[PDB]
Parts: sequence; C-alpha cells; structure tokens
Amino acid sequence: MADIQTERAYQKQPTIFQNKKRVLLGETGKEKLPRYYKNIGLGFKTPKEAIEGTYIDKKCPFTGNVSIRGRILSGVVTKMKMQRTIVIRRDYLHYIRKYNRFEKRHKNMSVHLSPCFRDVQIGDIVTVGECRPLSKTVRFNVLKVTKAAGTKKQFQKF
Amino acid sequence: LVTPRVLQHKRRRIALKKQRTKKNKEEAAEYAKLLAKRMKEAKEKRQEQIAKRRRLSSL
Amino acid sequence: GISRDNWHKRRKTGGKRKPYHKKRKYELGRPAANTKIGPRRIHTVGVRGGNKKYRALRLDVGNFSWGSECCTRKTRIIDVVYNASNNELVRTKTLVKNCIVLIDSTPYRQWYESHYALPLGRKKGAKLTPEEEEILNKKRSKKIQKKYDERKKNAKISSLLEEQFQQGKLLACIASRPGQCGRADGYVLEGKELEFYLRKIKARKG
Amino acid sequence: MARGPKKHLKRVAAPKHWMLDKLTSVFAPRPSTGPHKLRECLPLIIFLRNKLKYALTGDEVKKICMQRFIKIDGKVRADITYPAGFMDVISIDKTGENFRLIYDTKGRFAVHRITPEEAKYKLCKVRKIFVGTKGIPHLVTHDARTIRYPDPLIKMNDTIQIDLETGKITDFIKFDTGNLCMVTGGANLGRIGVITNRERHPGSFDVVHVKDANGNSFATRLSNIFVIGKGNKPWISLPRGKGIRLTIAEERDKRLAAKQSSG
RNA sequence: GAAACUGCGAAUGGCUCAUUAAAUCAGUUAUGGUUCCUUUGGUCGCCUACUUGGAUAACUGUGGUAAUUCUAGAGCUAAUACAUGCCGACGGCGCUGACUCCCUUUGUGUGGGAUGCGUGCAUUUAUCAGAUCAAAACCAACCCGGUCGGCGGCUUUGGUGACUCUAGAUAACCUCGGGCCGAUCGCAGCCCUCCGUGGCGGCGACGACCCAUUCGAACGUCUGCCCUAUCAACUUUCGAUGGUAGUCGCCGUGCCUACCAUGGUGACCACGGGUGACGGGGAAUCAGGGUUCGAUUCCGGAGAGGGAGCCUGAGAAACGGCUACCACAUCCAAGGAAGGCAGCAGGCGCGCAAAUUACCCACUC
RNA sequence: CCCGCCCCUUGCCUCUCGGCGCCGGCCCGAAGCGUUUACUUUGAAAAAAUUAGAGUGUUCAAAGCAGGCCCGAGCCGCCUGGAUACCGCAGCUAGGAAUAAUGGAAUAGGACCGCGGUUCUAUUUUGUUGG
Repeated sequence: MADIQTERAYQKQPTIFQNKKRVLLGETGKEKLPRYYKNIGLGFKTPKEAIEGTYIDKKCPFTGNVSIRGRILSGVVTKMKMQRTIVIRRDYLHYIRKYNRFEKRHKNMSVHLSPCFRDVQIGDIVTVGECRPLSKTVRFNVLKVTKAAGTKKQFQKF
Repeated sequence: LVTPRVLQHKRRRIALKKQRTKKNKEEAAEYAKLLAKRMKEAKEKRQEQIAKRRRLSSL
Repeated sequence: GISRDNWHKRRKTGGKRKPYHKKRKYELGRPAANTKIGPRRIHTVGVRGGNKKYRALRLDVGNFSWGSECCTRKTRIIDVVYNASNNELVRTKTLVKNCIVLIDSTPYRQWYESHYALPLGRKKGAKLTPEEEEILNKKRSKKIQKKYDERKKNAKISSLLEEQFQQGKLLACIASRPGQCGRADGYVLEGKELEFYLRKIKARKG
Repeated sequence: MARGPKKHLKRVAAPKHWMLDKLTSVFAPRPSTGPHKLRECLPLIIFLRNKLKYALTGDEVKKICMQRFIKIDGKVRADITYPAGFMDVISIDKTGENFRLIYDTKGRFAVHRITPEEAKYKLCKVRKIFVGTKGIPHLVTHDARTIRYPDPLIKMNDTIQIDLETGKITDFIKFDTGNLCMVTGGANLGRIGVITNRERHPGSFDVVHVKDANGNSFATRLSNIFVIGKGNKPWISLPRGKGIRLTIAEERDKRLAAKQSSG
C-alpha cells in the first residue's frame, strides 16, 4: 500500500490529479489520494475490499478499464501459480446419438484475477464473464468467488 | 467571362444560406416554448409529491 | 512485408499450425518512427480507409501544462533524461510516450509573475529593479491591491518546484504518441511522481 | 471470391417473401443501398411486374421510372430498384392510386390501397436518441430520418407520425401496456394484438407478450414489435385478415364454403 | 460530332479444389476494441470577387529503332484537370480596468467605463463540472415574507444492465507543400425613389466536411472432427506462458521490443505422423438403430506456373496490375523485346474415361 | 387427479416510490428469492433449394407455381393461390419436483428493536452561506 511500486515506472490510476491547494493538516491526514471505483451492474456488487484497499491494476473491472458484456459463465479453480491470473476448468458432458451414453470432457482456461480477492484457495467455485482480450490466452475476468459445495474450506460453525 | 447567368447562381447561393439561418432560428424558438412549457408541469408534480409527503407525516 | 500477423506463433500446447493464407494489407508493420529532437521534419502517410496519419521526426516543441493552476503554454523540449521502457533510447535521444524530458521553463514564470505578483527563485534582486519591476510594481489606483489580494495564499509554491526554476529547467512527462499524432504534448510532473523519478535518475546515472 | 463488396444476389439466395419463381434465370434484382434492410425490403421492380403486372420486362420499368410518375415517401424516385419497406407510401398520381406496404398474416408485403388523404403521412418507430452538438437532440428511425427537436418525453420503442411534406412530427404514441401493436419480424409476423404484459432481462433479448381478440397468447422479441395505435383502436387503416392467424384447417373450410375461385 | 483531357468501373462475376485436422466451417454470440466507396436522412455565415494564377493532350509539323498498345524534338489552345484566394451581416465572449461616482481612508461594499487579447466546427493535451440523501442548538457574512437584535421558505441536461459515455466549462494546441466553411454547370422567371443596373425567386446538375443509415469488412466468445501409440511426453530467448512500459496497427492483443517472473499442455490422448481430407446446406441405401458418399449449379474459404515484394484505390498484398528470383517457352538484323487458357471454345499430352475454334444481348441481371 | 384448511400451501418481508380499492385510518398485485445441476415440459431464435406435405386436370406423368370466371367488344372487369411440417448439438426462456448428484448448527449460531463495550463513515436539516 505504502509501497506498490517495484517497476521502472510510476503506477497510478487514471482520472486522478494531485492538487496543491491549501496547506494545513497537522501531523497527517488525507493520504492525498481519493480512490476510484465503479459499478459493474448486472446484479454483481463491488467488494468493500476494493474501495478500502490500494492496488494499481488496469485489467480488473472494479478499478481499471475493461467491461463485462456478452456471456457470463462459471468454473472452478484448479491451479494458481501465476501472477495476477489463475487457471480454471470446465467439466461437462458430451453426448453421442449412435449410443445413448454420455462421456466426460474438460477444457482449461486462464482468466485474470484482481488483487482485490486474496482469499482464493484451490478448490473454490469461481464466476467469470466475457470481456475484450487482455492477453493471448486471457479473454475474461472474475466477477465473484464463492464456496457452496461439499467438503468446505473451514469447519462448520458459521 | 461573367454573364448574367453566372451571377444568378451566386445570388441563389447566398439566398439559401440566409434561408438556412432563418430556419435554425424558428426551430429553436418553438423548442424553447415547448421546453419552457414542461418547466411548469414538472413543478406541479413536485408540489403534489411534497403535499403527499406532508400528509403522510401528519401521522 | 514486415507484418503484424497472428497466423504465425504457437498455440498453448506447443503445437504448430501449417501455413494458411498469404499476407494481407490489413496486417502490416511499416518501420518505427524513431523520432529525435531537432528541426521539424514531418511526413504524411496514407493509411487504411483514408484519413492520413502524421509521423513526426525531430520535433522540438510540445505543449506542456501546469494543471495545478491551469495554464498551458508552448515551450521548447531540450533533452531526454529518463525513458522507462529502455536505457538505450536515452543514449540516442529518442522521444516516445511517457518519457521524462527537460524544458525552458520560461512562460510559466511570466504567467506566475503577472498573475500572482511575485518572482520565483532569483540570483539577485539587482536585475529586477530597472526593468521586470515595471510589471511587478504597478500604477493602478484601484486594483494594485484589489485584484492581487485574492491571489494571496494560493501561491505557496512547493519546494521541489521552486528550486528547479533557478536551473532554468523542469521535468515534464510526454503524454502523446509523436509518431502517430505528429505532435508532442504532455503534462509537467508534480507530487509523488516528481519525487519518484528524481530517485531513479540519481540511481541510474552518476 | 470476395476482396471487396458484392453486387449480385441470385434467385435462390434471395428471400421467399418476394415470391420468386425458379424458371427465370440465375440472377434476382438485389435492392441497392437505402434506409431499409434487404430482408425487410420490397424492391420497386418486384412491385411492378411480379405483383401489379403493368410491366412485363425490366426494360419497361426503366422506361416508366424516367417519366417521373413514381413517388416514394412523397418524393420522386427514378431507378429500377429502390428499397422501400414496411410503412412507406407509394404514390402514382396519374392513376390516382396510393398503396401502403404492410404485412399479411402470411408475412409478406400485400397490396393495401388507401385514400390519398391517408397517404400524406406514415408511422415511424424511434430507435435511438443521440445528443448532438451544442445541446441539440436527435431522433433516429427505421426509415433513417433524423428529426431534430422532438418533444422531450418521446423515447425509443415509441412511434411518431411524420408529415412527408414538411417533416417535423406533429404527434406521437407512447409505448404502454394495452396499446395495439403489429409484428415486423420473426416467426410470428403480421399478427395484430395488444401488448398485455412486458418482460425485462438485464442483458439483451427482452421479450414482449401479446394477446389478440381471438383469445390467443404468443410472444416475440422486443425489437420486432411496432406500435400502431392505442388499445383496440389503430391510428392506421388495416387490411383484410387483421392479424387473426387462422390455422390451415379453418382456411380450407372458408374456401369450400364460399366456393370461391370464380366470379 | 471523331479524337483527347476529366469523372467512374475494372477488388463484381466466371473458374479450379492444390493447400488446409480446433484450421476451414456450422449453430451461438461480441464490438462499450474498430473501419466503411455508395444510397437515404440531417449538417451548410468569423489596379480580381462582374470571377484569380500557368501548362498539357487532341491538333499542326519534323523524326529514331530489326521489332513492341515503343517513343523523341518543335509550334499551338482548354477545365468540375492543376495551383490560388476575397467579400457579405459579426451590432459575438471572458478576463485585464486607463478611469470616473456614492457610502465605510485603505481594505471592502457600488454603479458605469475607454483601451487590449482570445472567442464556429474538426484536430491533440491538461483541468473543472457532470447536483437532490435524515433532523436541530448558538456564533460570523446574508435573500425573501419585512424591519432598525434575531424567526420560518428554495436550489436547478440526456442515455445504457454496466463506460474514463453523450453534451457542457476553463486553459491551450493548429497539418503548410499535409482539416472544413463552393472562384463549377444546365433549365425557365422577376422586382427596381428606374432604366441595365442595383437587387431576388423557382426548378435542377455536380462537388465537399461531419453525424446517422445501408452494404459490408475485420477481429473476438461458447460448443461441435476422420485414421494412427511399431508417435508419450511436448513447448522456451531462434517468445514458450504471464506481469510492467513502449513501438506499430483501422482497432483489441507477445503482434513486436525492453525489463522482470517461470510458466503453459497431456492417458478426458497432448505432441508427432497419415489422409486419392476444402467445409456446410445435402446424396445413395434403409423396419427400428445405422452404414457409405459429398470435386460438382446455393453459402463460406483458398488459389491463379512455383516463391517474394509492391503501386493505385474506400476496398487488392490483385495476377485480363506491376517488379525481381526460380522452373518453362517465343521473336530477333543478336543490339534487344515480349509471355502465363485452374475464363468460353480449341490443341497436345495423360489415361479405362468425358461435347461446337456455333448463334445472340430478346429474356435474366 | 385450480383456492384453500389441521402445522404448510406458490416461502417472506419491507417497505418505498409511481395505481386499485372501502370508510386521516386500513387492505392486496409488482421489488429481493426459496442451497445448486441433470432430466422433463412451454416459449423465443433459427438461409433458400432439397425432403415430407396442402392446393392446382402438365393432353396423363416426370414437372411447374400457377390459374379460374360472365358479358356479341360494349365488364373495359371479376375472383383466387404461391400453405404447413422438419432443423443433431450447444446457447437463450418459463413450468414441474418424482428420479440421480450437490448443500447446512457437534470444538455452535439460528431467532428478537435483547443490551454493553469499541471504531469508522454518510451528507441532510435549523431560508442561504461559513465555525
């Protein structure tokens, strides 16, 4: 937060300016930064954690430029071992009409994950949404994380 | 070589320009009347709403 | 020729795809501008759908701004100091978006002196007294004080700013693509950026 | 083939609501660009020799249109093809005839003759509202007219009456439940009935239920609905058929009842 | 009215199936990531203007080369080609305030004010606004209902599910030879404190800037594939996967470059190899379930001897355009020059195997 | 086998803004949804030709999309068709709750304006503007 730079360049949000008006705070006060966020719409809600916290990322939709428009999908976490993204999976069933049986098939996809969510673990349900391309194999972003399935992450007393 | 025919095309050229300016006048006139009309209905509605609120407060 | 295709390059699995359609005009490169600082040379490039695109080579003026008190004046672009994409570009004095460059700093003082009625950092007051005091002192009756009173205590001007006027240079940030626009433009550094890039400059060189 | 735009459309590629044959040659007319879309057009020449049968060859239409007996939307047109579509008025003043292009319950452009008094205006849907320069508004319609300074309560999916003579709409209808609507595309076509209900989905492809005066309920997409007038009271003239959408059994019964194929 | 300059088309069609196994293609979706000739509808006033500047063709005349839709020299003359640039009606706006007037010296409360600069849209940058929620108690500056220290009563664009949207304000940027704002053409009428001028009216034609529309174009989403393991591990600084910044491009994007991280994929068959594999709409057989075929009239795609590069244009990496290499083949006075039938006919060759060097724009476009 | 009743009945509230009521006061539709899916049922959206198939006497048929009527011409005309079905998937919509997966408080938190302790923040009102 007090360090968010490690680059060879300065990191900041667009649509923010630093005024040089008035002078009198005493000790400390306004961190000289109002926060930027926006609504996503479609019944999805911005996290409190985004508005509270400090990160500079342009590829998350709660802060940076990128819309969610078109499709909405789900998935599940399978792996995370990359920075500001994850890998996910989609289990589904393919039918054959000669037989009357189904069979299992899965694909894997990457998708970008905001620094807002940091409570992710491998095995959580995840929700995603169609976006403009961000990268070669990223076309999506997260909208929501949830856990509501068998063998939960922490003991029942919630 | 200038002839009378030449000058007509230049006179009609400017007649259209003036006609155009007169038309953008009259449109904005009518729209202002219409716009200013609504500033009335809206006000009335607001007043009604206020009255309703007062009534509700009553009890 | 030099192209910006996408039907080359491996897929995720390390697979290759065999040659498909021949190169086309809407997937196309055209070599880099590589614009410097010098006397203005501009080339007009025909581009797709019409709507000509200006490529600027060797600019020497850009329209920077001081949005703290909202004045923007045309000023000369002296030299490059920091280029946050590469180290080599600074050495050959290449000018691209988000560089850090130097300016003359002249009209910003003229604007300040006339509007806030105070000079910046100065070598001596001896220079001022015969001429450049003629503007600063004023003969108004009535609006010697009446205008200027409202300008007072809105001109604290910060420490890192004031010291730079004395050198005659200021650090501003290119916020344009000169190779696409045909113009250099930008904003001048303030606040925490201006603290940051100083430290990078002193770190890297010297 | 393609490297740029195409300029041919064949017979069998062409839509089926122009009712083309298959024993005249490979090409079909193809409407040239204009305000209407080619899966919603009736090209001009198809009105003149595949409906009304004044002309017999395409060369005849070229000799007719040049004489300037033809109008479309109160202005004069003079080409073989023009893309007139739903809710436009053709006007031949020599014969003293006026047509209207509207849908049968079959879903094809019929002959709906009308008084010349009716043919002085048409009904136009609003599709987009766009603020122009210096605080001036605009309308956008399906017949691609941009009418400036509309009344400030008219919004999209409403319909507006336009005077062909002077533009500058005189009156309008507001989109509301229980108003009378016509369908302009989709599987249901040409049906007339009141709105009854609406349904909204955040996202796209909202639908709009409909009910008629024959006691049938059906639904269609939002963007295929067009308003014609207030509840059970069109502000236009209606053709025969009137959106009933009879089954095939009942249509058989009518024909053998009147015994009608001779006069 | 031949010829010639100018505008427009020649990127449509026609033909072939060689390439091509998540590619092509089909259904479904997305431009809030973009471009768009044309049509249709809007957009159309901050010693020259009674009309500006100077050359080219056809044409006239003289030539060269074995030869080409080759080409030189001389003498003319045009524009909606080419290059220039007024006027009208600016009585436009904000901030400076020479000054001047009244009451509180000033400050501050006032009313007018000469004199300056910028003040259409488009272009690039910075900054500001983009309003209303739920109540009271005193003090400081204050309107009205009204009075010579105090009570009650107000508050201001459009749109989407959602944008750093639309429109607005402020400070600037300006492309010239390289934004716009008509020096163009044809039909038929008028009016003059009045006698051919000063004025103006109708009907067209063409051109141009921007917005919308139409025809699309281009990328992107989800799902769907024949044979093979005597193909089981594959991919990476010769970018493989991701992060950060930049260049480029119509735009989104490792597309490309710098710096940094070490990922990505696979027994749910990757990777590799094969295909007498263009894909689909479909076709043959068939009780039910299937099997086999799809070069081929509609739609999509790819290619014009093999490769690569490029000009023009809104649109082409074009072959009835061009340049080069490679494989062919033609003419020649040996100096040079010219070519690409998987267009319709036709010939040779190949094979078990396949038509007229016909007639015609009347139909359909 | 559509309303309700035993405890439940399309589970709830909370309400507030824009209609319906009845005599200020009161009642009930629309707004969040019932832990999640498969399955099944209804809608939407699906190029033509082909195919199935309705109509029509091609001399019958393969086809085709036409055609049929009364008047000497003296009507200057009349009438009518160019249906309907189908379209693996996957995606979109609404109803059902059996069947097959998945779900909860056992190191407790579910219910009620139950209170305390602690912290942050919202900008409305005392006419307006500031402390």
